[PDB]
Amino acid sequence: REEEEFNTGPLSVLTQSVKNNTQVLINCRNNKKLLGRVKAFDRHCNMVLENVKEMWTEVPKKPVNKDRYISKMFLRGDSVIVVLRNPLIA
Amino acid sequence: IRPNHTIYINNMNDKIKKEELKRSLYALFSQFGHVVDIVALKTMKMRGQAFVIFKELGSSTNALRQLQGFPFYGKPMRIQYAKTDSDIISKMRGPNYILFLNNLPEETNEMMLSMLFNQFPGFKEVRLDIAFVEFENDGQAGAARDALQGFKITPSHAMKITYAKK
Amino acid sequence: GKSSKMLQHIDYRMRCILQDGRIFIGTFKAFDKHMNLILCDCDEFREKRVLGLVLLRGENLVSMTVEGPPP
Amino acid sequence: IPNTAHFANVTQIEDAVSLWAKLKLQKASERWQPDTEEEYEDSSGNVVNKKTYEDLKRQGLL
Amino acid sequence: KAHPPELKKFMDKKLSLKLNGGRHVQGILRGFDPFMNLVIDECVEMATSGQQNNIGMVVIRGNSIIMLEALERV
Amino acid sequence: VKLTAELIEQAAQYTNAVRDRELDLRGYKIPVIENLGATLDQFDAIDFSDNEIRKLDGFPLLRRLKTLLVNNNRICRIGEGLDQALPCLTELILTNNSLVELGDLDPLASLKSLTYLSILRNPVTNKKHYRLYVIYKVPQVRVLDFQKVKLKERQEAEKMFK
Amino acid sequence: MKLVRFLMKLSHETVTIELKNGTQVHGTITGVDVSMNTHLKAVKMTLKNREPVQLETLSIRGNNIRYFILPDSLPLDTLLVD
Amino acid sequence: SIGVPIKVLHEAEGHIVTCETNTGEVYRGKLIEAEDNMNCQMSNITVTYRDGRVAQLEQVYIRGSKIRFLILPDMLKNAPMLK
Amino acid sequence: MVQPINLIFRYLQNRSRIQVWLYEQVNMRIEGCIIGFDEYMNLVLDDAEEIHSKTKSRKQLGRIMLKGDNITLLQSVSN
RNA sequence: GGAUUUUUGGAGCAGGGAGAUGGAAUAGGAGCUUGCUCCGUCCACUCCACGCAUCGACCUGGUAUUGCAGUACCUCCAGGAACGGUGC
Repeated sequence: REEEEFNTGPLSVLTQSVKNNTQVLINCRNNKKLLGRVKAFDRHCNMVLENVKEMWTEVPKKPVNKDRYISKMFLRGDSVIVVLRNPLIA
Repeated sequence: IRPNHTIYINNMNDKIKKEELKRSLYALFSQFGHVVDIVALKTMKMRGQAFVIFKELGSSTNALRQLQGFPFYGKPMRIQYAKTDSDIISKMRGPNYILFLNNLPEETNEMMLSMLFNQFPGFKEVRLDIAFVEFENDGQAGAARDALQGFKITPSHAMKITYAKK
Repeated sequence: GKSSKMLQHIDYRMRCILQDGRIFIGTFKAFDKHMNLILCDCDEFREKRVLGLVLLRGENLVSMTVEGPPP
Repeated sequence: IPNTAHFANVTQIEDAVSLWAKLKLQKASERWQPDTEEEYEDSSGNVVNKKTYEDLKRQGLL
Repeated sequence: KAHPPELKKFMDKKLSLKLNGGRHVQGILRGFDPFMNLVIDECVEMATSGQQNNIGMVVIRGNSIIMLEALERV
Repeated sequence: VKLTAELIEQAAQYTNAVRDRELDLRGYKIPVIENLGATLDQFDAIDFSDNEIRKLDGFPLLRRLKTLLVNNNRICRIGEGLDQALPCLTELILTNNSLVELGDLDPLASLKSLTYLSILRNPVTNKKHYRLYVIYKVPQVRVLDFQKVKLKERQEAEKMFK
Repeated sequence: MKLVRFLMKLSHETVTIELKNGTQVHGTITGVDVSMNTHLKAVKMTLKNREPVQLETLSIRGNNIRYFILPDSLPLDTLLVD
Repeated sequence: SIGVPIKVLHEAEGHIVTCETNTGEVYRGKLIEAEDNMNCQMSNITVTYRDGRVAQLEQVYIRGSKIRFLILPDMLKNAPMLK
Repeated sequence: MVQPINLIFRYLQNRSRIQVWLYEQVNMRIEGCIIGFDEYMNLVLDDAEEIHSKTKSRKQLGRIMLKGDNITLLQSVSN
């Protein structure tokens, strides 16, 4: 019931990220896009990823864009707004 | 009016704020003792009046005697004793050794004499228009004899306390 | 397991930060499953505001830390 | 509360304190306390006032 | 669990409800709901300029309900 | 009976009438106010009434200290580093002290946040033009000896000794 | 499957937590509950356009935490086995 | 099933308290009805908001969804709230 | 006592045009004919139109599946 | 045990326009220092649309109340508006 819904619904789009070890992008509510490989997921979209690259844009408070890299991180499913899977690892 | 731990001051300036007047009353009452509570309202019934309830009745009596008619924010406030007991005090509550008393009221019971002698610390026993009060300490008996010499209790008559002889 | 994270700070003065930027420093007496904090004789800093016994909801809580010794 | 034969087979706290209050009242009642129990007639009037306790007599004779 | 709100005393009474975004409506309640949904028959909403616009029978959800003040003595 | 950490840790601390955290340190007869680092600036008011403190100095950095009760003491001198140790000191009750000269009020001008000051029952208040000198030296104080400072008193303080 | 059992087994590790308001708190994770109640000891918190402050203890809720940051030497492959 | 702050709020019904909402509205008065979901229904209530628009109403009802905090008197903080 | 679910069922049976206001958004609302509903207040509007009160414009979209978490107020219109 | 009152968030972002107005001590680029010119970041004043209206706290003057209570807040008039939030 739960496994078939996870392997046949939208969560299968997450399950293709951890099985085939592909890179996907996650756009959050803080105007930040983190591209990385999804290592661990759950039913509440708790994404524990490794080797992530997060890019955004900031103002001095003209503005300018910036980016950074993290070895391993974990983000909750509440702040995850958009999740895009694209063949970028090849 | 019987002395109590709460002293009420009236005829004050009602143009100041409530919190500033309460802080000024607390700073004025802190010099005489620890202020437990300060009741101050600004309504039409309680305008220009406040009260301070302290832990000890002697500090409240000294604050009422020393600050009697003191100028407070341009207006001389009049301090007096409270008519009823405070709610915080009711919640928290629930030379020689022998002193000779003369011209005592016959209608006063032993509980009123115990409440009058409770300004001094714990005594041995009390004897009952003449009365004999014996204290366990010599300095406490001397302070009770110096304090009750002309006290304001039952103002139709005057109570006199003197040291007993041998 | 032990669930002694909230019981160790019982009857102690703690300062909780709100979501809008307010700070309530009060004596934490009890809690619940919804993180409802009861701060007896609490002060509001952002200026000092006399509040007293303030029962703040758990939805507006962000972080909490120890302020000082228990009275 | 002292350990005596009265407080035997009593295992609860409030029962012990209540029985201690009872025993205290009983014993304190049944003693002879001369301070409050005595009839002195001071020589102030010397023919009246026999209601003087043992303390008021010292205050009058001081 | 799932206790309904105490809205039996405010039945068929003209009350003013406040909704999120600074919205104000006034009308008579015609029922209750466990999800705090209120049906206001012949409701009138206050605009930004101050004019009242009659919207008729409307349904207000509990997710945006701020405060309901009863204008009649119950 | 000097002020130590064990005396401050065993002292009572509660809420005052103004809903502020006050520690009751009365009845200790401390000759010098020191070892106040054990409180860790967790008290909004300090009740040091009925003591034997001679100089109001030696206090550490306490940003939460807003009220200081020094009534019924023998304070005759004020420390010059009072602003560096108490930037938020607004209430100072120095009634019935040993201040005789107005020159002891000169380190009290560094407290910019001080608004309520009490200098009653002191020989320095009996001197000529003491209130005008206290208004001229400390313009940030709004209430002096339970009296609101008016514009005429400020003009009289700014006119003389200018 | 459940991320709460993986987050509860990450005790005695120096991690960081970034909230939704931009405040980042870095400290040693000492207590994790089922509701993600992060109780840390000797933490350092830096808010948005503010100075970092060090605290002996801190208690952050699960709903207020936006992102987490783990060290690179964390055994994520061994801790994932239930 | 009932929390201790919920029981303290239910036991404080009938006293002069206040409830500050998430938007800043402070409904003050006698708590007539206090449910388990922080539903505060008061009679002869007074609105003192963070906007400052102080008014008096016959009856008010504030739900627990937008309720930020509640200011209660200290008459029930001694017993039986001592645990 | 009139239930809101019964009123929504009567509005779906009558097939009248209703306007739905969004939560924390007073500039733009939706308007359409509700065909069906569910337990999560999910509305299915046929030939729906988004009306912007600031720009005084109306953009039609057609079949729209509006969630119940965003709709704050719903009123009945004669158009 | 992610679908309206608590914990998988409805949050993010920007402060109206103009003027040969004024400043970046040590911190912009280009015309490849210094002087000058141009352009995507603030504060102070002035003008239009003191951004607008509201109530609360607050300051000056005049004025009323002398009253024994456990408190959102407490007299009224006029001027000024340093502060808070609400809707456009």
